[PDB]
Amino acid sequence: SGFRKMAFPSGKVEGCMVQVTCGTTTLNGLWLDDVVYCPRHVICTSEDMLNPNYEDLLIRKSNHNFLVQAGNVQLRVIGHSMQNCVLKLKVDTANPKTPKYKFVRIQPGQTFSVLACYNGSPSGVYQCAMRPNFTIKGSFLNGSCGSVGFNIDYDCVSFCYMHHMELPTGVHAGTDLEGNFYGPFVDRQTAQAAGTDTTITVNVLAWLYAAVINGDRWFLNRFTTTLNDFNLVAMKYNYEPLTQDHVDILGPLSAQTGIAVLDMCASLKELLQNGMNGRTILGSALLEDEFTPFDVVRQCSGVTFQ
Amino acid sequence: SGFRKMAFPSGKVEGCMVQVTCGTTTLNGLWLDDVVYCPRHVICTSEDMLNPNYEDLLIRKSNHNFLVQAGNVQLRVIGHSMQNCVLKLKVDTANPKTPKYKFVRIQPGQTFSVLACYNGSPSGVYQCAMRPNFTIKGSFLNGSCGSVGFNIDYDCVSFCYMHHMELPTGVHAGTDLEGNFYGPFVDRQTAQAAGTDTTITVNVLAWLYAAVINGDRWFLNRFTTTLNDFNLVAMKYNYEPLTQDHVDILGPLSAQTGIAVLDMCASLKELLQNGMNGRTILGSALLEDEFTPFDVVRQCSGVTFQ
Ligand SMILES: *CC(=O)N1N=C(c2ccccc2)C[C@H]1c1ccc(OC)c(OC)c1
Ligand SMILES: *CC(=O)N1N=C(c2ccccc2)C[C@H]1c1ccc(OC)c(OC)c1
Repeated sequence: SGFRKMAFPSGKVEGCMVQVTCGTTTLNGLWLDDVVYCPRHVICTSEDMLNPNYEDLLIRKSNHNFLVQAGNVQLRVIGHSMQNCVLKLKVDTANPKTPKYKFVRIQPGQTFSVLACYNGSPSGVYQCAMRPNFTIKGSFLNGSCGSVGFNIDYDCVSFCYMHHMELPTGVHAGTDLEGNFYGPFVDRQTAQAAGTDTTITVNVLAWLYAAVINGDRWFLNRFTTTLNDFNLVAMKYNYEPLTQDHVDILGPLSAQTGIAVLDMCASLKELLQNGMNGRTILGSALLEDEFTPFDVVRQCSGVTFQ
Repeated sequence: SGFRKMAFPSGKVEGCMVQVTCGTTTLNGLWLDDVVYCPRHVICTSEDMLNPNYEDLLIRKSNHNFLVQAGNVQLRVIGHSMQNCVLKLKVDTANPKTPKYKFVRIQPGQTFSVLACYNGSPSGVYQCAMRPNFTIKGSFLNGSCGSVGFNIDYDCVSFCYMHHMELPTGVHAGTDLEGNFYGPFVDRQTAQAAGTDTTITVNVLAWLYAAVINGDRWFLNRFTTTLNDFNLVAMKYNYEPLTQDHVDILGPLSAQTGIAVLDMCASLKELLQNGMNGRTILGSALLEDEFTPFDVVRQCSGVTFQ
């Protein structure tokens, strides 16, 4: 028993992190097969970040201007190209520690583990959710760009995030591994607004099911509700509306606990209107939305990986 | 910026986890050099767990009764012994992935990362604190025994915890790597009481300093207090008393933020008596005590490892 915000084991990703230097800036890169992936703003000076013309800046660079280092081993760049907002550096050596992997573009509300790195070396690992407004609330300092987010399925590492920037509001933005930003952001040092952030309702419900599984049941009430009635209350409190796909995904948790999805919504509705009254759920005084239904099943069933 | 409950990268530990079978029970083991470490109750049946005579049970076992497996590689046990509550299995092969390591017995209030494992395979990693009553509030299912807790310093893995049991209250107990339990517990399936759990005050203060560093300043007040005056309030709310050693440890955080330790205590005193009034600190509606002063410095300065 117990419930924790646990990350994936990071071993398979630690072997893929390298340091990338171009001119004076040094960032992290991801080394898979004989290609290194890194944010394209590694080719910028501090002055270029206000209004960078990436095509014109990349022209002035040659293969021997990039220094890629894996610990003490040095890689030789034999070809470079720009794909959207990432740089792809072809190197002469294929990474012997390359795991089974794929590139995935996740949806808002999905969760992943971030391996925070500095100078190509791992600092720590934590779990987080892609917000509905396509930001993440991470923990990143100067030099962490190029750190990656990932999931593990079976023996396969699915890379889904590369860190590119901190917004003036202190939240974080980045791209998939094909270099397409999540959200309406651009890799430029300019004030950029993120939209309204909402709470991920299907995740909150998954967490209430986790709480029931672990013995927190005080919030279960006698009422029930309808989907339309619940969504009316949810939108007043800036919660994402629940759809039928969300009800389908919660099916297994409903089966295991014997609590129908709509009955759980009625409990949540009462928590939204009445608060928690100084009580806690799974050791928290706020409603938690960084666990997907799959995260709950995985943690409460003991799923392992390669 | 940002602040997260981040764990250490687990790669160096993933390469040390093995599966240990003796009779019908299968647990996790830790393979360093040519020795495997695992909980001694691997030699018990379900009936033996009520009142096990470990010496008499270990007599009936021979080297060829232990099956140790590292993925698909099979280790041959050539010698076994019992050190307190752990079994030490000598094997014919030395682990080629053995990192620089040491065994450490931590103190209550210190934090570490747990690599939760099942059948010798990693499931996830999370950070937690040793409670003042020598339990941990982890996330463990049947079969997780033998999972280890660890810290990383420089290039050295310090192992400090091996998981042995879940108490009837749903909290967890275990040993150091020499097999001495933390706390007054015994490896027997009997009702065992843990003492009163208190809040780790020096950790709460470290977290308030983290909050100031990241922009949460609303809780700073005009008052100050004395050490004796604060400890009187703290003990009424089941907080550990603050000593001079704790003030010394918080020194660097005081220097960085310009807020004296005693001034921060006065802010905390007001939070204890008046609550938080529906406000949050670093995204939490409760006072958090699972970050040590060192954890804050490490996260807010970007410390990396091998
Ligand atoms: C994340 C990261 O390392 N960096 N992000 C940068 C950026 C700035 C504005 C807009 C988009 C992206 C630049 C880069 C960076 C690296 C290192 C330092 O200090 C050593 C930086 O200081 C601000 C920035
Ligand atoms: C942690 C763990 O795996 N186990 N802890 C056990 C224990 C029980 C009572 C007192 C102290 C320690 C036994 C062991 C265990 C392994 C596997 C299963 O199911 C497959 C168990 O089921 C209860 C227990």
